[PDB]
Parts: sequence; C-alpha cells; structure tokens
Amino acid sequence: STTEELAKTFLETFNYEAQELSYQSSVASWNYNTNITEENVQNMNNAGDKWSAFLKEQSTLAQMYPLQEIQNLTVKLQLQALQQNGSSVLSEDKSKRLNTILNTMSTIYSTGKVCNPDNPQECLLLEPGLNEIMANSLDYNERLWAWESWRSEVGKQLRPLYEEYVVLKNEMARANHYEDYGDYWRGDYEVNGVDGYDYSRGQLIEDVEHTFEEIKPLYEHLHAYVRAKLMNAYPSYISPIGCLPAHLLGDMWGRFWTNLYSLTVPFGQKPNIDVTDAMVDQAWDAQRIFKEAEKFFVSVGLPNMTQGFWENSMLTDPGNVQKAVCHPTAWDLGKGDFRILMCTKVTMDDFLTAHHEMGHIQYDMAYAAQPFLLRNGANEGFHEAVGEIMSLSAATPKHLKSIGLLSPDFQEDNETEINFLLKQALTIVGTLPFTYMLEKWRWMVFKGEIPKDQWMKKWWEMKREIVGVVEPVPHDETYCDPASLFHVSNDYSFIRYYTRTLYQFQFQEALCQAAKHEGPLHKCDISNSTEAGQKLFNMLRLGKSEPWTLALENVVGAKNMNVRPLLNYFEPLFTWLKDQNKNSFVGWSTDWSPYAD
Amino acid sequence: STTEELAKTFLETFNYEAQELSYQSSVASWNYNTNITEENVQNMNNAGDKWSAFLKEQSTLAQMYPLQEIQNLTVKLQLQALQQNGSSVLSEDKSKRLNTILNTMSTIYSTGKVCNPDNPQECLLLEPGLNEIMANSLDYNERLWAWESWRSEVGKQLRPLYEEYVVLKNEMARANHYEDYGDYWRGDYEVNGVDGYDYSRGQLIEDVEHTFEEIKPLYEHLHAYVRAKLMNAYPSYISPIGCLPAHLLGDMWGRFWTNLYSLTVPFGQKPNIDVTDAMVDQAWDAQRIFKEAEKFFVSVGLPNMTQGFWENSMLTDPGNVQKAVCHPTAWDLGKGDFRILMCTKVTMDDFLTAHHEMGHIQYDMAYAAQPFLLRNGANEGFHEAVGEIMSLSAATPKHLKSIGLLSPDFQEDNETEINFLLKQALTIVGTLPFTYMLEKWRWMVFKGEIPKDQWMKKWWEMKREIVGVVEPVPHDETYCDPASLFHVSNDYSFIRYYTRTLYQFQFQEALCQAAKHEGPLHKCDISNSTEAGQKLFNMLRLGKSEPWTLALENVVGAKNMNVRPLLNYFEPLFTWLKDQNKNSFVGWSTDWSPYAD
Amino acid sequence: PFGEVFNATKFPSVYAWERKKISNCVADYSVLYNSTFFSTFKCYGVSATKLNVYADSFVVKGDDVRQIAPGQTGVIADYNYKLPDDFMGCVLAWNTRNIDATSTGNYNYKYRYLRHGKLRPFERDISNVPFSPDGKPCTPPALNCYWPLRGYGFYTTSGIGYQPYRVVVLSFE
Amino acid sequence: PFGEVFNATKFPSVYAWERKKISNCVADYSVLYNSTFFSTFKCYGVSATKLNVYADSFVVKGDDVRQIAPGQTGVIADYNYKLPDDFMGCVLAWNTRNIDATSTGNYNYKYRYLRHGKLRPFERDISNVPFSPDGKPCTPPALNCYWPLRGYGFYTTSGIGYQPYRVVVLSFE
Ligand SMILES: CC(=O)N[C@@H]1[C@@H](O)[C@H](O)[C@@H](CO)O[C@@H]1O
Ligand SMILES: CC(=O)N[C@@H]1[C@@H](O)[C@H](O)[C@@H](CO)O[C@@H]1O
Ligand SMILES: CC(=O)N[C@@H]1[C@@H](O)[C@H](O)[C@@H](CO)O[C@@H]1O
Ligand SMILES: CC(=O)N[C@@H]1[C@@H](O)[C@H](O)[C@@H](CO)O[C@@H]1O
Ligand SMILES: CC(=O)N[C@@H]1[C@@H](O)[C@H](O)[C@@H](CO)O[C@@H]1O
Ligand SMILES: CC(=O)N[C@@H]1[C@@H](O)[C@H](O)[C@@H](CO)O[C@H]1O
Ligand SMILES: [Cl-]
Ligand SMILES: [Cl-]
Ligand SMILES: [Zn+2]
Ligand SMILES: [Zn+2]
Repeated sequence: STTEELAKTFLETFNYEAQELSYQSSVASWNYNTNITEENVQNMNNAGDKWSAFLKEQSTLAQMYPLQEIQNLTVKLQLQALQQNGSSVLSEDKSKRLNTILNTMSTIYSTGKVCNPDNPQECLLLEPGLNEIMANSLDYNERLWAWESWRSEVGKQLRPLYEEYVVLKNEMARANHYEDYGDYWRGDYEVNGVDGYDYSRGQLIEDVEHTFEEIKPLYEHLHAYVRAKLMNAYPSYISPIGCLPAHLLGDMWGRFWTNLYSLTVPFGQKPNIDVTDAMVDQAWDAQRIFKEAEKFFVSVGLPNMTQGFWENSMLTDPGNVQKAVCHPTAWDLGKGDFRILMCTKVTMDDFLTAHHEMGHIQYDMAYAAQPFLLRNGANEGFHEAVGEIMSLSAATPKHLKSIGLLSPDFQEDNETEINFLLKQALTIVGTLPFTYMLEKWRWMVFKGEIPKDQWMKKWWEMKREIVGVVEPVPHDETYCDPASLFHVSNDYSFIRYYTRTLYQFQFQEALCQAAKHEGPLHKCDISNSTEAGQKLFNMLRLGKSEPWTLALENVVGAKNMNVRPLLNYFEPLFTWLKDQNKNSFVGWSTDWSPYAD
Repeated sequence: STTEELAKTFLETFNYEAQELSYQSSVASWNYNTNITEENVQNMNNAGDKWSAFLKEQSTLAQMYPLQEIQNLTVKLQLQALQQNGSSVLSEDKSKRLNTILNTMSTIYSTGKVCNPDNPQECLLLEPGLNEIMANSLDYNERLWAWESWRSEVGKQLRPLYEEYVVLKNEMARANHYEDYGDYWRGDYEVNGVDGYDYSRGQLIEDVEHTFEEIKPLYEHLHAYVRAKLMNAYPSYISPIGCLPAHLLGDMWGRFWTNLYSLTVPFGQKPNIDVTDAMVDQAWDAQRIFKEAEKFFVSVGLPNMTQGFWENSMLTDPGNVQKAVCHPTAWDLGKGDFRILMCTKVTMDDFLTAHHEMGHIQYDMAYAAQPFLLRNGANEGFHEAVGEIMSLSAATPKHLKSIGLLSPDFQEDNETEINFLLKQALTIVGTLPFTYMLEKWRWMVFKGEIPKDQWMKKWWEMKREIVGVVEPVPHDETYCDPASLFHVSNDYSFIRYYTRTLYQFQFQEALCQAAKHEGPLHKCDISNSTEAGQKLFNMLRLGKSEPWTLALENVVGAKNMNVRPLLNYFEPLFTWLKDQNKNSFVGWSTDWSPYAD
Repeated sequence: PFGEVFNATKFPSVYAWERKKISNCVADYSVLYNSTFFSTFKCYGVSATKLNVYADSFVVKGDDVRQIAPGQTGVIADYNYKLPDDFMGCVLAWNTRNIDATSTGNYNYKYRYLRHGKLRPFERDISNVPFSPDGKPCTPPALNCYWPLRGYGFYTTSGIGYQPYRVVVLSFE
Repeated sequence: PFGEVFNATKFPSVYAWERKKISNCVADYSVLYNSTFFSTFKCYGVSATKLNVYADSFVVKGDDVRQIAPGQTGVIADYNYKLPDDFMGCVLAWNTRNIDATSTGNYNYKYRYLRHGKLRPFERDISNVPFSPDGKPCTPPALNCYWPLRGYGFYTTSGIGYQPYRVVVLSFE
C-alpha cells in the first residue's frame, strides 16, 4: 500500500498493455516495410499512434510516482524510462513547431536534389547519384561539384531550421533538468546507485577525450599514408604537410574512408580474400547464408533461430509485384516474434552482414526474459557492438576456410594481413576522429559555447584541427554542413558510433582470450567456442536491467570503455605505417587550404 | 713503489700463473672423469697437486700484503681470496687423515653396491639399478628393500668416517677463526663493508628459517594432497594423519618428489605435460636436446656455444670400454675452454637439466672478462639459480609448443595449468623442506648441539617434524642416513639448493617484467626477449666481483632474498590444493610409523 | 466421454476454468498414450490403468503451461488455477495456434493478474470487480484502480511461448 | 719473397719480433687478396698496387691480435710491439692452432708483461733482466722481483681467443 507497491502494480499493467499495443505497431511497421501497399501506410500509422498515445498517457501517469522515493533498483529504471516528459514538457505551439522542424529537416535531406549546372535537365539525389560520384569518381572537379552542391543547396536550407531546432530542443532539455540537449543525449550513459558502477554525463566526455588522445598517433599515421597515396591520385591538388580536401575522401562527408581502398591499397598485386565469387561459384542462396549464420551461433552455445524466424522472415527482395524497403534490419516485434528483413545478394558483404544482423536477433532473444522496459541493449553502443563482433569472426580467412569457402590451401602471408587491416582502418579508424569531432561540435553548439556567428567557422576550425580535413571551398554562415549528414538533420545521438567502435574491440579481445586464441587478434574466430558464448550471453541476457559498466564487465572484466584493445587490432598495421611514413610528413597544418588567398 | 703497487704486480703474476696450472688441472680432472684410465688418475692428482702447491705457496706469499693498507676495491677481494689457510691450517697427520677420510667416504658412496638377499649373484649400484627402483617401482617391499639396503650397507660403513670427518673438519674450521665447519660454510654468504649491503654468517640461518616459515602452508597442502594420492597407490601402508614413508617418495632419499608425478597427477585425462614420450616418439637425441637449449639462449641475445663446446663436451655415456662419472656438470676449464659432461637420456628431466647445465656455462662465459680470482658466481647459489631460471621458461607448455614437443594446437585451459603447477611444486616445493632439514641437522652436528649417541635420533626426529617423512624401519647409531646421499659424504654444502630456489623466482619475476609479460609468473617464457636477455647478462658479467646482495639488487631490486615470488608463482596451485584437501587431514603426526605397528 | 472434453470445440479462460465430473465410466487412457499431438503430459501419479476423475479445461500462453504443476511460482498459478502441492494426477497440453490464434489477434481468452491473496488448490475466482492494491471500492478511470481481468491476445505470427495452449488437468480422488 | 715470410715454418715470439726488409722486389699482393685463410687484414692506407717494405713476424694470443693497430691500449702493444699512431700499412693474422698449439701445451712463444715505460713505435726490447716496480737490481726468488718474459702456453683445446696466431705487419715508406 506504500508508494513502492502502487508503482509495482502500475508497471505490471504497463508491461501487459505495452506488449499488446507495441506488438500491433511492429506487426504494422513490418507489414508496410515488407509490402508497401496503400492500405498499409495507414495501418502502420494506425497502430503507430495508439502506441504513441498509450506511452504519452502512461508517461503522464507514471509521472505521479516518486522514484526518488523508491527502494528498488529495477523499478526505478522502468519508471524513469516512462517518466519521459518528452516533447510535452514544452507548450502547444513549441511542441507543434518543433515537430514541424524535425519533419521538415528530415524531408529536405531525403528529398533534396542538385542539378547539373551545365545540364539543368538531370538532377541527382544523395542516394544514389550523388553518393555514387563521391564513391567512385576520380575527377577532382566532379567530386568538388557534388560535395559543394549538396552543402550549398540542402545545407543552406537546413541552416534556419537547425538554428531554431537548437533553441526549441534546448528549452526542452533544460525543462527536464539538464544543462542542454547535449547533456540530455549524454544521459543514455548515466548510472545512479550501485557504487563502482555509477557513471555521470560528464564522465562520458572525460572518458571519450582521454581515450581519443591515445588514438591520434595511429590515426595520424593512417592519415599520412593515405595523404601521400592521394597525392598520386590527384597530383597537384594536395599539400604533403596540409589537410585532406574533404571532397576526396570516399563518401559525401568522409564519414568512412572505405572507398579509398582502391587507391590506397598497400599491395595491389596481392589476391583474393573476397569469397564473393567463391560463394557464387558454389550456388549459394539466401537460405544457406542464414542457416550458416545460425550454425555459427549454435557453435558457441547459443540457440537455433525460432521456427518462426524461418516462417516469417524475408531473406530476399520479392522484386516487383510487391516492393519493399531494403535496409537490412533485425526485428524484435515482441511476443517472442523474431525476424530479419534483408534483400540478400550473394556478396561476401552480405554473408557478413547476415551475421551482424543475426547477432542483433540473438541479443534480442537473450534479453526476452527481462521486463518489457528493460528489453534493449545496455546502451546505444551495445547492440551495434555485438553485431560487429560477429562480422569480425566470420571475416577471418580461418573461419572462411573452416566453412570451405576459402581454398583449404591459401597461405595467409604477411602482406594480405596489411591489405586487410588497412581496408579495416580506412573504415574503422578513419571514422573515429570524424565521429568525435562531429559530436564535439554538436555538443558545444548546444552548450552555448559556439556562437551562431561562428558556427561553420568553428566546424572547420575543428575539422582542420581534429580531423585533418579541409573544405575545398570556404563556408560562411549561409551554410550548415553538419546537417548535411543524415544523423544530424534527423535528430540522432552520434557518439554511439565511437563508443560502439571501442566496445566491440574490447569484446572481441575478451572473447578470443576466452576462446584461447594464439595468433594476432585480427585472425581470431570465436566460432566453435562455447566458453566464448557463455562469457557473452552473460551480458547479452541483461539488456537495460543493469548498468553497462557491469554488463561490459561481464565480458571484458573492465568497468569502462577502453581504447587499447582497438589499438591492438591495428598493431601490425601501426608499425608498417610508421615505416612507410619514414620520409613522409606525419601531421598537418591547419592554415593550408586548396583555394587559398 | 707503494704497497698497492707492489700488490698489483703480484696479482698480475698470480693470474698469469694460476691460469696455466689451473687449466692443466681441469684438463686433467676432465680427462679422468670422462675416461677413468689408471694413468689418468695419476695425472689428475699430478696437476691437482702442483695446483694445490701453487695456491699454498701463493697464499703464504699473498699474506705479506696488507690489504687494509689498500685503497682499491678490486685487488682487496683477490688478495683476501688468496689470504686463505685451507686444509694446511691443520697438521701433517690431521691434513693427511682428513683427505684419507674425504677420499674413502667418496669411494664407498660411488662404489657401494647391494646384493639381492635371495640372489647373492646380482648386485645393484646406486646408479642405475637402485635409483631405477626408487623412481619406478610400485612395490612397497622392493622399494623398502632398496632404501634400507643402501642405508644398511654404504650407510653403516660411512658412520665411523663421518664421525671423524666432523672432528678434523671442525678443528680446521675453528683454526681459521670460525665457530664450526657450519659457520665456515655459511661464510660464503658474508659481506663486510659497503653499508646496507653487509650480511653476516648468522643472518643466513635467520633469513632461511624466517623465509621457510612462510613456505610451510604451501608445503603442508602439497604434502596432504600427495599423501592422499599415495594412499591410493599403496593401499594400507599410509596413515591419513601420519608422515610419509621415506622409501615411497620417488628417488632414493626423497630429495625431489618429481617421480611422484605419474601417480599424483591432478588430471590424467589431459594431454600429459611431461613431454618425455613426445621426445621419445619424435626420436630426439642428445644433440637435439643441447642444440635446442643453445637456440634458447641465443633467442634471449646470448652467444652460441663455442665451437670447442661441441667438439670437446661429452653429451652421452660412452657406455663400456670407457667408464665415466655421470653426474651432470658444466666445466669452465679456463683459457675460454668450456664443456658440459652429461650422460644424457631422452627424458624431460634431462631436457630441463640440459638448460640448467648450459645456464651455468653461459654464466661462466659472461664473466670470463673478469680477473681470474673474480671468475665465479656472486655466491654459491647464483650459478644454481641461473640454471634453474632456464628450466623454468623451458618447462612451460607455451615453450613446449614452440619447440614442437606439444601440438601446435593444445589449448592451455585451467586444468593443464594445475597439472603443470602440481608437477613444478613436486620438484621445486618438495625439496625446500628436505633441504632446510638436511642443512639444519648438519649445522647442529657441526655446532656440537647433537651427541653421537642421538645423531640418528634427531635426524629422524626432524625428518618427521620438518619434512613430514618417516623411516619405514628403525635406525640405531649403527646407521648414518644423511651420508647416504652424495653431497653429505662428498663434502658439499647443501643450503645452496634453498637459497637458490628463492633467487630462482626473484630473478624470474624481474626478468619476465623486463620481458613485458602479460599475466601470472608461472606462465612466463623469457625466450625471444633480448631485453630480459640483456638484463640477466648484466649481473652475469659481474662474476664474484660484487657482493651478492648488490648484484641481486641490480636485477631484482632487493638487497636480500625473499619468498614472495615463489609463493605467487604457486598461488593458483595453492588455492586449488586447499580445495582438494577439504576431505583430508592437512598436517601430520610424528607419532605414527610403518614399523611401530 | 473424454473425447467430449479434449475435442470440445471451445475451451474456457483460465480465470473461469471448467471442471467436468466423470463417474461410472470406463476408459483406457491409451487414447492419450498414443499421442505426439501432446507437448506436455507430466503426470504426478503413474502411467498405468484400473479402468474405473475430474477433468479441468482451459487455455493459457505457452510459457504459462509451466505453472500448471504443484509448487509453481505465480500469476497464473497464483490468481487463476493452482494445483495442490499435495496430491495429483496428470496435466496435458497441446499447441492450438491454428484454432485459438489469429493473424489479426484473438483476445477472447482472459486471465486474472491482480487479486488479494493467492488461491487455494482448485479454487475459482470469477469475480470482476475494479481492483485497488489496498481494499477500497473503485471507479476507473480513477488512478490505482485497474480491472483485474485481462485478455491474452494470441497472434498467429507470435513465438511458441506466446501461442495458445489448451490444457486438460485430470484429477483422481 | 713473401712466401718466405708467410710460409716460414717457424715464427718468433712478440718480445723478439722479426723484421725482414724487402727492396728491389716486385710483388702483386694478389697472393694476399685471394685468401679467406686470413682472420685479419686491417690496412691503414689502401688496397691497390704500385708493383714496387718491412715485414714484421711474430705470434700472439687470439684476443691479443686487437692490439696490433695504432692507438691500442696495452701489454702486448705496450711492452712488446707498438704500431705508430702515425703512418701505417697492413696488419695480417691467421689462426695456427694446429701448428703452434699442442694438446699437451706449447710454451715456446714468449711475451713481456713487465717493464719500465712504454715502447716507441717499432722499438724492440729483448733484455731479460729481473724486474722490480722501482728500479733496484734483482735476485729472484727475492720478493717483488719477477722475470719480465713469460710464456703463452698454447693448448689445442683452448678458446679461439686463447689460440695462437701468426702475425705479419707490412710497412711501406
Ligand atoms: C531489488 C528489489 O527491490 N527486489 C525485488 C526483486 O526481487 C523482484 O524481482 C522485483 C520484481 O518486481 O521487485 C523488486 O525489484
Ligand atoms: C692494469 C689494471 O689494473 N687494470 C685496469 C684496466 O682494466 C682499466 O682499463 C684501467 C682504467 O683506468 O684501470 C686499470 O689499469
Ligand atoms: C681510477 C682508479 O684509480 N681506479 C682503478 C681501476 O681503474 C683499476 O681497474 C683497479 C685495479 O687495481 O684499481 C683502481 O680501482
Ligand atoms: C647468428 C647465429 O648465432 N646463428 C647461427 C645460424 O644462423 C647458423 O645457421 C648456424 C650454423 O651452425 O649457427 C648459428 O646458430
Ligand atoms: C618462443 C618462440 O615462439 N620463438 C619464435 C619462433 O617460434 C618463431 O618461429 C620465430 C618467427 O618470428 O620467432 C621466435 O623465434
Ligand atoms: C514480480 C516479479 O517480477 N518478481 C519475481 C519474483 O516473483 C521472484 O520470486 C524473484 C526471483 O527471486 O524475482 C522476480 O523474478
Ligand atoms: Cl562537412
Ligand atoms: Cl635417509
Ligand atoms: Zn543493424
Ligand atoms: Zn649444476
């Protein structure tokens, strides 16, 4: 009859009601994404709103319970999740307007197009068209064109909205007792009450920046090596001591240097670790891919997929006569209903992707025992981390040999190790500075530290300083380049990609330690190990129930995010780089730019 | 013209002369030990005397130099070393008699044989035959026989001589300004003048006994565990609360429990960490063993063996038609002449012993740069310790894999680790008590604290109380059991094997640190670490040119010996032991006997 | 007359389970032995015959079948149907996802999730009175007042533990 | 006439080294170029030819060969044979363990370990006069009186650095 007991009986009703509405919503969202009928877009919104309403109504009611007046770890968590004053904390107009902005920014980005200045007839969308240029084109100017067009068009448009977005979003943040929207976001990493596992919203920046320091040397060398390589691609356009022209990086923003591989490859004479054709030559279908991935998890002591998984999943593009979205996604509908949606092509990329996806599903399964509100990864970085773990083990020539997709011969010579690691750093290491830099600006912009009259002038004061990248054309304030990147002008916390990245390496290490693994860390295949699964499932079964600090500890034995395992994955590379950089300049000068004067 | 200058030119003459006679002596002793011809036993004595004479003549002469009147560290050492009285301090008859005793005892031991009571034709020699029984026989009585015969035969004989040995050797001691021969021996460890680095003859006992107390708990569990196991081997012959029957320990005296492995192994279903058969199965010969250990030292940055080593050494028993002493020895003849003498059998014990022997040789090489009189280990325990350092790294399963005596697979789980630790303890931990107890008994008998009428009472009293062992049959003063062992009746100090074991692990801790080693000390292999290589050689190079306390501090940072490292190396096995012993009595009763029945 | 219990076209909700009495009948039980059509059969007596009984029918979620046994924790066993720690016969169950579940949802089957104090073996509460965790009458929408009866909602694309199961519990006295 | 120097059956002791004068000869030196038979060849000038000399013969311990060069510390170079810091030609040595060394001991080759003051380049002292660290005539066995000359004693089973080495030092002017 105390306030604790009234709360328990409350959450009890919530769980049972959420489960029903939530399930109706997912089954709806799914039906639409797998079958884009007109009727469906209504139903997806039908259940989509009842579910929203329910939460809103529950949140407001869950508000009438003092969690500060609760002696029970678990319940407090659930309540606080529900005590989402949400947008509602604002006012009729503010909340209305804010959503107007959110939706507008989202539409502009997704719908914005740029047209060829000396061919106004043909316009291109960021996907594909533009993106396709930024990933394959070797023409400096064409690449310049895209890069600039996109920021000069959709960018400029989002500026006004992003400005107000920051305002409205901040009022909201402060009203819920945060310093700013940044503080809000950083919240996801917080832990109150447990001792030794507690964690603060400031502690994140502290831990982020200190761990980033220990990354620079590796990055600077990667930077120097690609720089010299780029000089040969675009002779004359690059300074051996200066930053890298942002439009030459492989994608629209340089979020990943993955497409730089074609022209930064250490030994182009080396051959094929790419079983893409080996799979094809074996007449592999979507079925085999997934049955295989199942087998993989089964080997470490994890359960088969549910009979339901095979009954309800969509493992291939239905083609026409039934269009669908193709972003590979792992579905946790609820009511023990699991399935994946993926327009599977017989690529090595897709073979790995399948393991990443089924990783998520395996996670969703493990934590199904948790009360509804705890059924989620420890933090935004956990689920992605667990998926990347999987790609890592399956990618190894050892595993691929084990499967019989790689010739049981094939010597894993000292050179294919480099080719491989470099193509990994280009994606994995290349993104850290960018990702940190991105949230660093965002963060500060919400804390008032970056005046509206010094926004873009600060974006680049930091891209040059932090990322070693420069703007091929200068930008004043009619520009809003950061919002030019999806997650930004779509309201998503970005630092996840950093902490995820660091996590997955700690995981992989602890698991190859557990899988008793001798070789270099990047050749490890947790496959066929059960004490590996165990050490993992031990944290996989928690979801949000505990503090990540504990969940993470359950696998690594650490109470915090650690850079060192990540550096260890690139130790063989790091040394090679330093050597290659023997007579090359390591570092950059912020003052140089490709347009000068 | 000063006294220091007259001295310099003296030692200069000594070194050049000593080198010639000493060399001839060694080449003589070697030629005997490897080819026991008649002519040879003369020449061994020949040069052996010319060398004795030269020293005696140089001793009296060195006397005439006031070292107190010398302001140079080096020379003072050398002189003082020459300023010795040795046997000479006695008389014509005493010194003659003493040597008669020394040689008689030494011959009785080496030449004694026991003949089968119900087979007066076949007799057995301590080595092999007798030793073979004590190392393999599972028969209570056959082992009872051996053990008893040997002490009943050669033992009774030496009793008379040992009694006189004690007298004459004590006079000798006291005449040189010592309390007793015990004080004499304990001398090796002394240091006068340096401050902080001084160490007294009594400090040894103190440090020994104090450090031993801290070893007891570990030994008591090892004891309890092997006891239980032995009860299964010899049903009915052992009391669960009583001491261990001395004839059942695995060698003639129970100096090492190494041969108890076969029937105390924690997990026999594992893949045997005793690579004896592996070696046998792979056709390993003596050359491989030694060439293998050289490779090991080379890997830490030490030199190959000298061409001479390979040409002149004797790495196998010539068999008949050229008998030889088989005690494994490392010869530093002089004139950079180095060789090992070892009747190498393809066993793991031998493979480790090869490393230990070749360690001594490495030490001998490293300090050949030192003036002749400084060419020696810091103290009597340094050489033995350096040899045992090598055995430590080479025994690890990790090294064993590297060598290829263990499957390139082989996953080191936590049971193989107990097995490895249990076996290391059997050898290492098991001798600690046996060694302390032996030296104590002696030290006491030397100090006169033990009357000839109880010589064998107090022995079996301490063998019961300190070691937890018991004579299978009662021994009156007709018996002289300790002399039943080589070192006792061949006039060698023993504590070297205790002090040695402690340094062993101290050195190892520091070395594995210098080798940037991951985790637990017991799993460390310094091979391939030129750094750890360098570190060791740096206190090797020194010879006896330094007080052992300083030299010890150069490598491990401690002025004195400590037991902590040993105890940490054994911790996993310690904790596992306590658990196994939960259903058994831990400790023993001195009151139980296999004959008082 | 067991065919009339097991093959019965419709089953009740656990909160309102049906006890059929059987006396003066002779059955072989073998119409039950020969059945892989059964996902559960845990008896608590034997598995023989005497050709002589209380059959209780209802429906529950797959993961709930575990609670239809002596001792069992709570919710279903606590508030709806509690076997006795004491005596016992058998507990039979079978998946009926194509009978009692639909693609669009089937919420006809109910269960009680709130109450004051647990039920005694074989007790049956069919009351439907607005609940408050501390006595007191109620009047929803009022806060802290909830309706104790709740619908299962069996979707045909759900997990096995979420699919409907018909359960029959035979009791010999 | 070089074969007469190098292939000389017998070489002297260092304290009494032999200097052969070579004038009015023509030698190609190639009979020295083509030789892995030489464990030392340090020249302090060149490695060419003018088809035009002072050959110095003696024997020393392996580890002593290092003193047959300018600068060099002492003992052999100090009291027996000192090359000039100044000018220099070539210094050649070869291992002769099977010629000047015997398993039983070969003490024929001598060297001086005591003296008053160092030698000047190419100086040569062959005196054998009882030595005292302070002037003063001597009479061994008298204390602090030692004979300056001492024998090497070359065993065939010694270390490389203790084995005998024949050394020829060519000097050009
Ligand atoms: C920490 C605590 O208060 N204990 C209980 C816990 O045993 C139970 O599982 C949970 C479910 O409502 O409620 C409370 O959290
Ligand atoms: C002759 C002698 O006593 N040896 C040393 C010598 O090793 C060292 O090079 C020198 C340095 O000052 O001092 C002494 O001369
Ligand atoms: C500078 C000095 O006087 N030191 C010398 C040292 O060089 C030499 O090796 C030693 C040998 O007698 O004597 C002194 O220690
Ligand atoms: C440099 C070194 O010390 N190693 C050499 C090794 O290279 C050589 O092949 C071998 C031949 O006998 O001798 C040594 O082991
Ligand atoms: C202890 C050990 O593994 N030594 C290794 C040897 O195995 C390997 O073949 C070689 C190549 O890098 O390096 C080291 O010598
Ligand atoms: C209502 C609830 O979720 N609590 C249960 C409780 O019934 C159980 O006895 C205990 C396990 O110790 O904790 C939870 O699993
Ligand atoms: Cl940008
Ligand atoms: Cl004994
Ligand atoms: Zn994903
Ligand atoms: Zn030894």
